[PDB]
Amino acid sequence: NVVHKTGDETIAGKKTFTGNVEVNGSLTLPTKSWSGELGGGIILSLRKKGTTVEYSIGGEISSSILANSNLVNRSVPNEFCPRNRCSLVGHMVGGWNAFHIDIPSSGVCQWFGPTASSGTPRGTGTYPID
Amino acid sequence: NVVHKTGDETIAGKKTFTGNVEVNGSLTLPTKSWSGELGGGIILSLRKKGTTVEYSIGGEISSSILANSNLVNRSVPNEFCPRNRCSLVGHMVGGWNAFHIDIPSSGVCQWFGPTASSGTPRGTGTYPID
Amino acid sequence: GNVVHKTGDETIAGKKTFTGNVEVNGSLTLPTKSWSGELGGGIILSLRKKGTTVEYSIGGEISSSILANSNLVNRSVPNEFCPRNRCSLVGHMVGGWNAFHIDIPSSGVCQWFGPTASSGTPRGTGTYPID
Amino acid sequence: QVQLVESGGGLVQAGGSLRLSCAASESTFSNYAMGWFRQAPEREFVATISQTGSHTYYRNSVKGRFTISRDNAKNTVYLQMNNMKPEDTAVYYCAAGDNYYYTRTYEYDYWGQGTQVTVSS
Amino acid sequence: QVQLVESGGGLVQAGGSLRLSCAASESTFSNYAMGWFRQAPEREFVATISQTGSHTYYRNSVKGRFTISRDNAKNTVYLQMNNMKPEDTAVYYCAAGDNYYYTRTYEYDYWGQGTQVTVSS
Amino acid sequence: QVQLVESGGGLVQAGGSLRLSCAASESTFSNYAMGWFRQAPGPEREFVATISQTGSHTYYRNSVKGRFTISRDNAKNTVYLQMNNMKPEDTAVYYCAAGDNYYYTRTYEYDYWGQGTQVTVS
Repeated sequence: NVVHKTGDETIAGKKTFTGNVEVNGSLTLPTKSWSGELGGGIILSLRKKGTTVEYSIGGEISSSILANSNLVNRSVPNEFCPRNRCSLVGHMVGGWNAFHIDIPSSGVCQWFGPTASSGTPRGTGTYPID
Repeated sequence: NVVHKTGDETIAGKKTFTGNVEVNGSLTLPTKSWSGELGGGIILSLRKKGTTVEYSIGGEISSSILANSNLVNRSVPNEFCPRNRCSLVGHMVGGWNAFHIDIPSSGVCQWFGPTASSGTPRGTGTYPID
Repeated sequence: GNVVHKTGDETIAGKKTFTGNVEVNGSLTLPTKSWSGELGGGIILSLRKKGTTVEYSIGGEISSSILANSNLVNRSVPNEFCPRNRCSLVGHMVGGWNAFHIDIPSSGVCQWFGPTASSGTPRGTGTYPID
Repeated sequence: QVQLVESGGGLVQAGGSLRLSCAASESTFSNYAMGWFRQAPEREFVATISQTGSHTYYRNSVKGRFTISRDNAKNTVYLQMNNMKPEDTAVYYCAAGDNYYYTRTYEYDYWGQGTQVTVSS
Repeated sequence: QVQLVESGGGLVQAGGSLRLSCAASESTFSNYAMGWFRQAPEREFVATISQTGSHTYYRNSVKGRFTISRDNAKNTVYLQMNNMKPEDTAVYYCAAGDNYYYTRTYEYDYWGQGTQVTVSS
Repeated sequence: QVQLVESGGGLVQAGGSLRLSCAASESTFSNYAMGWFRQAPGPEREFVATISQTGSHTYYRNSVKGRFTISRDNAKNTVYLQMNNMKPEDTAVYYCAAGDNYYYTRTYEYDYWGQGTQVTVS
């Protein structure tokens, strides 16, 4: 029941390291993915790794999305929801236009570009979770 | 004084793992937060976790902020300052306008939108401290 | 001998899987690798890889006409820095309200998704995932 | 985790003072940033305060005249309005949310009933 | 790297059905999201599908009428077109890319030769 | 922190060559990317050429490619700008700068500066 300086081993229990730790190989944390159409044609693709969620914005705006409006087709599932509001900045293909989508703690995302009915939204980044 | 394969335990000393490490539960690092009004009404809220800082832009532009100007109300404290200059891209609510704010190693943030005197700036992301 | 202790500076080999929660009070350091190159049209991309995340920084100046939706053909991102999924790296042009994005596909042949542009200072830092 | 009961606006002549109060039934009040908003069609922030009272943020037009404060032991947030001006006339609302740095109505989660404030002359 | 060959195009009466197929010359096919595009004007996406086929996305005008699917064991992607409309006349192209949530021709990396689809009224 | 001292400025005629040097007072020179800037339109200082810490990467303004070469000798704490086939447009005050990254092109992206050396073409 002891951890050794060699060999592949499984270790249970809450381990607190009070010093500095170096990992020369890979460090793998739990992961889960999800993607869905938030609304108005916009797709959000997520992957959680530990307390960070990696996002990419996709799809094509294909119906009228009002400024400040809720995207009601799909919510971000609870396990991917942040503790507080996150603003994901993106860019529209082919021009200089930017927008942002907010993800509140409820997962009902909101559009913060102006009213729009066309265009191709994109953007990759991260936001935090508990 | 040995680490076991079960039980809640504290481990002191600099530990170097030469292989791969997997953590099935959570992996918690020390965290520290700070927020302040950089200048011109713009607030920056930060949370440091290891070598990454999570940021969120808040407030409302309430006075003339010249293009390329230093934000002189508050500097980012030294413990949240990056080794290399970071350019945080944000978006103004209600339209297609984007800006960026640089955070240099001094913590004296700089505005890279055009001269502006109104609007609601938002954006969440990360930057490294090296 | 060969056991890990609750004190002391030590080296631990082998794949260690922690089934519970882990807390690190000090620093947690993973190796880093970097690369930079001029993708095309004067635009520089600088990357730092640490674990499964790449931190990017956009540099240089646009010094030739970059067509809308075009491939940036001077340098591709090397395979070790390429993502599995195509990523859209948002940036901003100094001095105005203009944003753009550059895609980094799995091939590393980056593409400009702003409009046709021939001047300006592009900037932006952020991250994308790697595996 | 908050129900907000606002009180009590009224009539004040220019240069006068008025204190608004906003109380929550629940002790979870300390878990929320509080904001005061006003509406003369659309509701604008006036002042915000963080959970512990460590940070406050004001609209430029009220700075040095208005003070937002909180008493977490009493589950109450206050807005002290001094040197009042006719442009301060509106129905004032208190709101609870997660972060003081937010300035828009949709960035707050719980709202009071609203209280009328009128400044004359 | 994938070589893509479309088949299944031809004439169809309005309200009729037609199934297109796109076979890939390599088993690396399963590492790509696939898209069906059409060119009557520019080339527009019609439907996309993730690597495993777990996610699909359709242009509004083809929703409920078209179905995209794939058989990774056969290195083939299909487009089942039902209740066809003159609207649908075009040369249809299959494409391979990194992600189904990308929708532009520019965001796809390999293309088939295309197949003609004609719907009579 | 670094102190930079330029040298080598002077008169050269069109088509000629001139080499500028910029010496740092400390061995910490190798921790910095170096850049050469000039006031050619004037008064804005525009970048001319930059070089990374180890000399592995260089970046040039298009108008000077194939004419100018930026180089460094970390053993001598010095960066150089070799200017060949000099043109009237090259007449300017040239400045040496030290910063953290060669990919930066703006004055405020650099941290330390030399005094500026006049170069006069014809």
